[PDB]
Amino acid sequence: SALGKLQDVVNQNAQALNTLVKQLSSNFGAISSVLNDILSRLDPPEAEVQIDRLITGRLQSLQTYVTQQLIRAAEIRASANLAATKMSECVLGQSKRVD
Amino acid sequence: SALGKLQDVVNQNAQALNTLVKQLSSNFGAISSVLNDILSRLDPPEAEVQIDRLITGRLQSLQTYVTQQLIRAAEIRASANLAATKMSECVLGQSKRVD
Amino acid sequence: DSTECSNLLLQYGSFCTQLNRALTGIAVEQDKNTQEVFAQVKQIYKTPP
Amino acid sequence: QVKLEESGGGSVQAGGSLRLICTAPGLTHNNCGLDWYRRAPGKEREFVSSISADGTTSYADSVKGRFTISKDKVEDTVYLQMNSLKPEDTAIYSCKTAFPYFGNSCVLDYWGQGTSVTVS
Amino acid sequence: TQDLFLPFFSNVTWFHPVLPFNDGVYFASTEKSNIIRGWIFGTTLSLLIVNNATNVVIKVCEFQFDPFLCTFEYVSFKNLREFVFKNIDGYFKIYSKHTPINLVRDLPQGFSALEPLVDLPIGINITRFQTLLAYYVGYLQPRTFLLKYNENGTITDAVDCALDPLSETKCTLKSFTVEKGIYQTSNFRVQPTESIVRFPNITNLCPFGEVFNATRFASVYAWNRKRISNCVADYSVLYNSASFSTFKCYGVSPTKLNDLCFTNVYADSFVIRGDEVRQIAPGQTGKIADYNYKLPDDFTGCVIAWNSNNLDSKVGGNYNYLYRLFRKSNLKPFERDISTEIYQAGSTPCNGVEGFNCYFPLQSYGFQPTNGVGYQPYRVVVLSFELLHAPATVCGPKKSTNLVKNKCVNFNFNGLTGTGVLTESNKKFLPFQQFGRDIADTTDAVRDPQTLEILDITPCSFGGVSVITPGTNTSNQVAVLYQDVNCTEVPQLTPTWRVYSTGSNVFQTRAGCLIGAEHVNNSYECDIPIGAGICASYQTQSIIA
Amino acid sequence: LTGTGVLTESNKKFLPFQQFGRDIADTTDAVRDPQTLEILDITPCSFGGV
Amino acid sequence: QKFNGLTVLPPLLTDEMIAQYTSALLAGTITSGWTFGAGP
Ligand SMILES: *[C@@H]1O[C@H](CO)[C@@H](O[C@@H]2O[C@H](CO)[C@@H](O[C@@H]3O[C@H](CO)[C@@H](O)[C@H](O)[C@@H]3O)[C@H](O)[C@H]2NC(C)=O)[C@H](O)[C@H]1NC(C)=O
Ligand SMILES: *[C@@H]1O[C@H](CO)[C@@H](O[C@@H]2O[C@H](CO)[C@@H](O)[C@H](O)[C@H]2NC(C)=O)[C@H](O)[C@H]1NC(C)=O
Ligand SMILES: *[C@@H]1O[C@H](CO)[C@@H](O)[C@H](O)[C@H]1NC(C)=O
Ligand SMILES: *[C@@H]1O[C@H](CO)[C@@H](O)[C@H](O)[C@H]1NC(C)=O
Ligand SMILES: *[C@@H]1O[C@H](CO)[C@@H](O)[C@H](O)[C@H]1NC(C)=O
Ligand SMILES: *[C@@H]1O[C@H](CO)[C@@H](O)[C@H](O)[C@H]1NC(C)=O
Ligand SMILES: *[C@@H]1O[C@H](CO)[C@@H](O)[C@H](O)[C@H]1NC(C)=O
Ligand SMILES: *[C@@H]1O[C@H](CO)[C@@H](O)[C@H](O)[C@H]1NC(C)=O
Ligand SMILES: *[C@@H]1O[C@H](CO)[C@@H](O)[C@H](O)[C@H]1NC(C)=O
Repeated sequence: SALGKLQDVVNQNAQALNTLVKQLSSNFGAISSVLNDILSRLDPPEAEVQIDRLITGRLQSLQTYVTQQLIRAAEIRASANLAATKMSECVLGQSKRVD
Repeated sequence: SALGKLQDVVNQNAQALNTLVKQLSSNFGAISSVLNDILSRLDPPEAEVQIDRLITGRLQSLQTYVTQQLIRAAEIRASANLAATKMSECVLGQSKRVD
Repeated sequence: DSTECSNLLLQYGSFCTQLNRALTGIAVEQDKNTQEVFAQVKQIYKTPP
Repeated sequence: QVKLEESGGGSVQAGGSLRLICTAPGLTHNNCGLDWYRRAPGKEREFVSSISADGTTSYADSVKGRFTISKDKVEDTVYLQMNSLKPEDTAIYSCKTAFPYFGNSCVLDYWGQGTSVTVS
Repeated sequence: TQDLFLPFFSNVTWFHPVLPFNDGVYFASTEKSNIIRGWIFGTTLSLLIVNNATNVVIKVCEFQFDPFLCTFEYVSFKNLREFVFKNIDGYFKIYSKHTPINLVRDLPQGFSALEPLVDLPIGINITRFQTLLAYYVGYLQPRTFLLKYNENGTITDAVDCALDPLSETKCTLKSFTVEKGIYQTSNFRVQPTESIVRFPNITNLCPFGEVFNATRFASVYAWNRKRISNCVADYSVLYNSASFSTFKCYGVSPTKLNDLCFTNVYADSFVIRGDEVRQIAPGQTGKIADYNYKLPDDFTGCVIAWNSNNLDSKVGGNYNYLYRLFRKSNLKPFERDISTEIYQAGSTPCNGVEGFNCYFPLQSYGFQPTNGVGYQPYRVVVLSFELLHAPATVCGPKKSTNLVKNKCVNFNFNGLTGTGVLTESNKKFLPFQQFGRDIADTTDAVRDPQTLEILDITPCSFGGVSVITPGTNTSNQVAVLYQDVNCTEVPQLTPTWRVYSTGSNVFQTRAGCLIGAEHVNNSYECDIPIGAGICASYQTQSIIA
Repeated sequence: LTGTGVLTESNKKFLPFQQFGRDIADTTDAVRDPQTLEILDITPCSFGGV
Repeated sequence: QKFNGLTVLPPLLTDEMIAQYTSALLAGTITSGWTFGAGP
């Protein structure tokens, strides 16, 4: 468990991707979760509403994923800045700041 | 007005939770804002329609609340890292950094 | 506490799990914050009488 | 105490045309289906035509092509256009409709009187 | 997966006899001399499966049956045979497996999956069966399982997902091993025990007979409206009668009217031509809809209309009934107007002179008793009522019950449906106030309709459940934490879960009720964080907090 | 079972009663031909950015 | 303190524990300068 910090990032990203993919298999309150079935077993004027429900659900799930990623990138950037500072001040010099 | 910052944190958390609770009494276009009445006033095929409107509305609010909290936590974490640094360098040592 | 509502909710996939996980992560971070700020000392010192 | 009627019959020559109007007043609220049946002398009644609330029309084998069943948007009035008539069309037609009892509004089935369609 | 399985560690009946077929069957049998033959399934004992010398005959017919030894005929200790039979959606499915054993008088402990063997598309209801010839019988229930597929696609292991806390933990973490820590698996809610209904003890029925079985209905331009209040409103009378031409309710289900409770109830009566009956509906247009009686677009009530040919016609046609037909403006909903001013058509004021450019704003009916039904008189009644959550003075037929305190129950005070725990109040209602309310606009106190006392309402207890475990690498023992409940209220496979419901190891912390851990007086470094300054660990072996 | 993609030959070995494979994300990736009784892999049709 | 699915978990370290940590840091600073942050 020495390198838990470097593995948490990998695990979180993989889990988010898996959830995003699985959300493709939910009908969001429509006839079915496969566009082909709605296309076949219905005529356009009524199939349009069923399609619209799926569009709304999928769009919302995508937006949630993107917002999560935007928030995570910020703390990764904070860690990167801290690492750059430690490189400048601990490696290329001798430091007086405690701990 | 001395302990302003702590008080503002407390206030911002108590609010935006009062708002979440108060959001629970809106119609979002249904005929009522109580589940036990839509069930006790209609046959299932249309009680479903009304209940679905309520579900969409209520599920919308929870995501907004979660996103707000998720953003505030980052601010608090930045402040806590600053506090830890000040504890290490001002208390357990003597500092040369101005101000 | 309805059950028709719950069955209707099941058709939205895994939103509730995501929300619970997010809130739990936030909650657990707040103990690490205090741990880092205050628990900086190995032992417990005492002033003389 | 009669909730239905049949009207629009008459006497027209072979190949002629006529218009039928079965008029019930509360059909819009009930949203039940409608059936036309016919009785010609020397036999028993047979199905003529049917219309559902969504307009899926069904016709008898003999009358299809010129007998068209239709429903007006308002006033709860239906039509059965007849053309291309033949002398054997002389018969007594009748309606059938459903009415409310204990809530739901299609339980009670009801045949009207009927009207004479006399083609020569 | 989530499907019908045989729950782990359960009684199988042990025959060594007609039996039921609830939802599925796990049949097993060990033998050496093939003393067992086959099966007979059906309802009134129907299909048959037998295996004489070599060939196996599977036939469905109707037969004659103490057995011993046509829509389809698919004709064609050392040993243990296992079979699973189930009947889904018109198909009958059979799974099976064979294995060699050397053991007596008992089932071996082992794991082995059951490949499918056949599907037969019969489509017959089955509720009973019987064997033909040591054999074991179980039953299948809906469960959730976690199955493990190896490299070659063979199921080698499984976890029952509701046996005990540890199994639930392994389910939430889709894994077969668990690291030391604390995991949050499920929620826990107390459940209502009874039901309570409290209505006032009035008995006078509402006067529907007067309104419906009336004498002389008013004309449409002046429609009589009667308020109804302070009476039991039984609708069975309107239900039984079958002489109605239209019975339609807009904001409510017409077959539930006996259960509700209404605040304000109005009954409107009049008589119309049949042809204009369609005009009684929200959003419609016409002379009736615009000049005589307008219904709002958010109407909430019922419309009941029927035919009155044999009561409202003169010999030459009754002429009493009248209606407005010339008005300078449309009618806003529920607006009456009975003015008698000649309608001006031209650009010269009438000054009370009818004739040129002047018409009387009214016109009468002729109800000839031999007209078409499109013209015969129709009697129409409109019930309109407001349906808030409120004292609800008008309530349907229902039987009151007693009062129960200090128990999570399911109450209904004059339509204030809800669930919770009722206690006695120290509040001071005022003689006009009917119930209380909190900051968040939540009902939290009521007044008894039949004794006029004040009851507080609190919600039934609930919380989360967490599982304390040292890693499965170390042990198979766990503890459970019920968050923010009182240890009294904690009450499930009895050999597994019920152990974590009682015992001498119940501890009450500031974070909840902790079950399965022993509370020492020492103090160590924190190992697993419970909360509020309490930690837990695994030492000498058991679990300490 | 309908889809689009590229069908190739494989070396996965089903069990004598199984019809198609699936992936950790529960998406189809292999199939057994009804007649020749072979195992085919399904790969998605190439796509990308420019 | 009324609920619809809302819970408030208690923090891991009570207030007395925080006060003990603070008094430890303060006593160390008073009696031994900056040395206790870098060794014995
Ligand atoms: C308006 O008045 C008529 C009067 O005929 C009411 O209809 C009749 O009401 C009586 C009273 O209950 C019914 O009698 C019952 O008949 C059933 C069999 O159907 C029997 O089992 C009961 O024991 C009882 O004798 C009667 O059936 C019913 N119908 C007829 C055609 O007479 C009508 O209910 C009144 N409307 C209102 C709104 O009060
Ligand atoms: C399906 O039918 C085809 C057509 O015969 C079978 O293909 C032949 O099978 C024989 C079996 O001995 C081989 O010798 C041939 O080489 C096959 N190919 C031909 C004739 O082109 C196939 O085996 C059948 N499969 C099933 C599952 O019934
Ligand atoms: C089966 O039930 C009997 C009581 O009829 C008893 O032995 C026990 O409850 C069960 N046996 C088990 C669980 O092994
Ligand atoms: C094969 O099935 C027939 C059908 O009843 C039966 O009479 C016969 O005994 C069977 N053959 C053997 C060898 O069991
Ligand atoms: C089977 O049961 C269903 C309902 O339980 C019933 O509708 C059906 O008629 C039954 N069929 C037979 C063959 O028993
Ligand atoms: C799968 O089958 C092959 C036989 O070709 C065998 O060598 C291998 O061990 C099997 N896989 C496992 C996990 O046993
Ligand atoms: C009927 O209700 C009234 C309402 O106050 C109540 O006073 C009375 O006791 C009730 N009747 C009986 C028999 O309790
Ligand atoms: C638990 O219940 C008992 C008895 O009702 C009571 O004495 C005790 O104070 C309760 N504990 C809490 C934390 O409410
Ligand atoms: C812990 O110490 C207290 C006070 O001495 C005592 O009341 C309690 O019984 C002790 N607990 C155990 C398990 O010995």
